[PDB]
Amino acid sequence: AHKKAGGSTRNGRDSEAKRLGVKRFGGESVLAGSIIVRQRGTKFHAGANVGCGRDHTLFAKADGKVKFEVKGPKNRKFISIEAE
Amino acid sequence: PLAGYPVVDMGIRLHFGSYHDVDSSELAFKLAASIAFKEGFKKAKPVLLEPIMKVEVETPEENTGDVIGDLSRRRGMLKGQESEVTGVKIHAEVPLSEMFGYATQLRSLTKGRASYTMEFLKYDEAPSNVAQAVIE
Amino acid sequence: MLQPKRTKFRKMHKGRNRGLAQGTDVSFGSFGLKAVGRGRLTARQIEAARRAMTRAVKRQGKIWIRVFPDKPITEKPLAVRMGKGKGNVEYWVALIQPGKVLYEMDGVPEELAREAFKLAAAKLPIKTTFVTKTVM
Amino acid sequence: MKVRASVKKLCRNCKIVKRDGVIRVICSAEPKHKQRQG
Amino acid sequence: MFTINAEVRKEQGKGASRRLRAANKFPAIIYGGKEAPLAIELDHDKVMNMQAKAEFYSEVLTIVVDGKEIKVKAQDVQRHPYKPKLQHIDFVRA
RNA sequence: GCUCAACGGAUAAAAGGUACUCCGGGGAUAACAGGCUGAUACCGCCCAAGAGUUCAUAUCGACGGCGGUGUUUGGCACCUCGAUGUCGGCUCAUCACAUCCUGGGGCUGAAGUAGGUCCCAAGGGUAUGGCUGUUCGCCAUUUAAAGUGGUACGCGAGCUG
RNA sequence: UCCUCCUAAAGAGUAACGGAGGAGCACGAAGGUUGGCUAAUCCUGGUCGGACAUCAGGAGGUUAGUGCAAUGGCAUAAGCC
RNA sequence: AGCCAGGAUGUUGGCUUAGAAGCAGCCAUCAUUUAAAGAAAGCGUAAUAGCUCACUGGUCGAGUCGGCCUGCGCGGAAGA
RNA sequence: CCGACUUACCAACCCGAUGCAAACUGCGAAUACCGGAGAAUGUUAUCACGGGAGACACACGGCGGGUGCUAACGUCCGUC
Ligand SMILES: [Mg+2]
Ligand SMILES: [Mg+2]
Ligand SMILES: [Mg+2]
Ligand SMILES: [Mg+2]
Ligand SMILES: [Mg+2]
Ligand SMILES: [Mg+2]
Ligand SMILES: [Mg+2]
Ligand SMILES: [Mg+2]
Ligand SMILES: [Mg+2]
Ligand SMILES: [Mg+2]
Ligand SMILES: [Mg+2]
Ligand SMILES: [Mg+2]
Ligand SMILES: [Mg+2]
Ligand SMILES: [Mg+2]
Ligand SMILES: [Mg+2]
Ligand SMILES: [Mg+2]
Ligand SMILES: [Mg+2]
Ligand SMILES: [Mg+2]
Ligand SMILES: [Mg+2]
Ligand SMILES: [Mg+2]
Ligand SMILES: [Mg+2]
Ligand SMILES: [Mg+2]
Ligand SMILES: [Mg+2]
Ligand SMILES: [Mg+2]
Ligand SMILES: [Mg+2]
Ligand SMILES: [Mg+2]
Ligand SMILES: [Mg+2]
Ligand SMILES: [Mg+2]
Ligand SMILES: [Zn+2]
Repeated sequence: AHKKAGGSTRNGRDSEAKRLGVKRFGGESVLAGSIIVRQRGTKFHAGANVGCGRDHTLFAKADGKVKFEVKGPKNRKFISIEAE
Repeated sequence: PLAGYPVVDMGIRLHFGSYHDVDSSELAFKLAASIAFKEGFKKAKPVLLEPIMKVEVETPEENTGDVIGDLSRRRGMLKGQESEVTGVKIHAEVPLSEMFGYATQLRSLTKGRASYTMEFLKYDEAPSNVAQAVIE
Repeated sequence: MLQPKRTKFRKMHKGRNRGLAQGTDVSFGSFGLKAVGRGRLTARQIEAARRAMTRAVKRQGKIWIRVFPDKPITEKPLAVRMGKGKGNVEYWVALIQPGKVLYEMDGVPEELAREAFKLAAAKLPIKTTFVTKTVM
Repeated sequence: MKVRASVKKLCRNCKIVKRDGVIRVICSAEPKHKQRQG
Repeated sequence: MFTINAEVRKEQGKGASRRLRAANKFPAIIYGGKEAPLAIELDHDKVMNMQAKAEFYSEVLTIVVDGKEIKVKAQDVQRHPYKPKLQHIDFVRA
């Protein structure tokens, strides 16, 4: 014909971005309950004064200053808080 | 079967056969023999044979090269050279199919001072190109 | 026709051909063909060069292909408009950076290897040069 | 004369000579080696 | 047996090394033993003809810096990817 | 209690034709032409396995590579939808040269006749009909030859339809 | 409409009729807690029995497993009883 | 460079081939007199023959040859 | 009754040497971003609330890419 009709793709789908990542970095002063990192799995583990939610959201269990550190035999990344 | 030609140099010997007590008939076996020929011939992938014939050409000494070239050009493999006093005598099995009009061509290369005597030699396998041409 | 036997995915982004090469030394044979320019070598290009290069040395020595076509290239058919998904994979290519050794050769004299690589480089779109093995 | 872009010696009797700004291959032996760049 | 006249580098880095190679010298280092490593620059072409020998990479070389002798070995060589040039040379003392 | 899945869900409840058409708009958006591009196409060149009795390069030329032109099929949607009339024919042309004839030349597997293939050359010249709306094409018979392409696939305020 | 990866240029987000896959559930245990336990694969030997069933030892160390895609995570197991 | 002269004896090396006589193609590529000479680089022959080259002695009497890198040029390069 | 060898065959795993990757990572920048402190500069350049809008057709160029032919004054994003 004058023009050749094309096909169709089968890859159009994608899901919404979940806004994961670190919310407060090292040195941030946070209130109790502040979300530090939103995660899939425990890439960062909960240290002192830090709690882990059902979806592994790390949140502050006290007022203070955020600190990242590496601890344990496995060199895992822990998030703790110095109470200030 | 391949191209409607009289098959030659074929050797067949009958060893096994079956017949029906009341239906045994000479015509049946005759037709059955033809059937057997068909399958056997196909699997043997036959090759057409051309009438390769020996050719003897006499020519002046100075034109020996011209003669050799033409003989070779016509897919003919030479088998002998005779250094006769009055010119050289050459021999070759030029394919008959290829050799047509050779007399006229030969004269120009030998200043019209040569001649040839033809005698059929043997039917040989045709080259792929030539064989296919005849098949089609 | 060099081509991966299977691939994790059948199509790949266009990408960019930046940087210098890895594998700039004659590591296997004694002589080598080294790419001076950058570009794409199709499997047909690599294989055509290999035929000339292996045939040049009269099937002597040993021949090493140092490059592999692992990048699939898609082409939209003639007279189709833009969009309607990505095109179909037509051929494979290897990306070539300046300095990469494409072919290696051993077991043959240097003057013959030089001539063989000349015929082989006549088939390649990218500028080449002749290199030999060195002790580091 | 063969006019091509890649002129070169096809035997030892071939000579490369530049005449009037064009490269030429002239052979004293046989004239099928006569070439002109162009 | 090879005598290499080399002068210690005044400045180092990517810009300095590229400037040096444009001026037809190339950087090299001498490390080993207990003395601190010494960064030298030296003429490209002289060493390029010298290293065309196969015995250059095995036998003991001589490097002259500030009129003082250092006995070294050609530990490694970094060559240009396609041009016949030397980017850098690693030398080991003794 | 909703494949209200057209998933921020028009109504509880709804498919088509229009060449008989009509209005408001858009070159925001297609068909012709121009434009950009040049995959494809055409032309040229690079390397030579081989064909050419022998002999790669007289003549061709595999597997591959690099360009040119704008010239086919395309890609895009930049211009025109308060209109740029769209094929073929007729009349009248004009340019480019990648030359069909005539002119000059090199090589030839150029004995002569007659060719083949490149290089130079655009001064002039370069069919009539049968059949189809045809351009083409096939065919008949000529000719030294019945060139290729651009000019809005030249030319409808010049004709035809 | 929703989920996972890439495009996405090391915070978030980021388009195309871009490249690939899934969901419209399941489970009163497959949830809570306490206690306990640790794979894939291969080698050697061993009734049917063999490449490959159950058994013993060894190597190996998560190359397994996760009710279902993909990514991240998981031994203090989030895996098994 | 050029010019003069030689470029010779096993030998037509063997195999193959209608022929393969240095020179279609295969293996070998050795000996000899040498100042030198190849079981031959090329032209030629149907095979020979023949013609050069490598190499050598003389003549001349001062520089010459071939690659590598690199600057700027040259051809490839035809439109209304 | 369980055996012991062997050859120019195929040969997995493993070792050594080589490359390739948007949907590979035992490594890993420059930048960008978040926060704390300090000076200088800046007509508050910042935030909040309220009155009024317009606008939601973008274009090219640089840089990082997808798509296309690393074709297009093509198309789709990021950033200036
Ligand atoms: Mg898919
Ligand atoms: Mg810099
Ligand atoms: Mg809707
Ligand atoms: Mg909606
Ligand atoms: Mg209207
Ligand atoms: Mg209107
Ligand atoms: Mg428009
Ligand atoms: Mg148009
Ligand atoms: Mg647009
Ligand atoms: Mg217009
Ligand atoms: Mg309009
Ligand atoms: Mg108007
Ligand atoms: Mg012309
Ligand atoms: Mg005149
Ligand atoms: Mg008429
Ligand atoms: Mg015209
Ligand atoms: Mg028109
Ligand atoms: Mg008009
Ligand atoms: Mg009118
Ligand atoms: Mg009128
Ligand atoms: Mg991001
Ligand atoms: Mg970023
Ligand atoms: Mg001969
Ligand atoms: Mg040029
Ligand atoms: Mg809008
Ligand atoms: Mg918009
Ligand atoms: Mg935009
Ligand atoms: Mg645009
Ligand atoms: Zn010549």
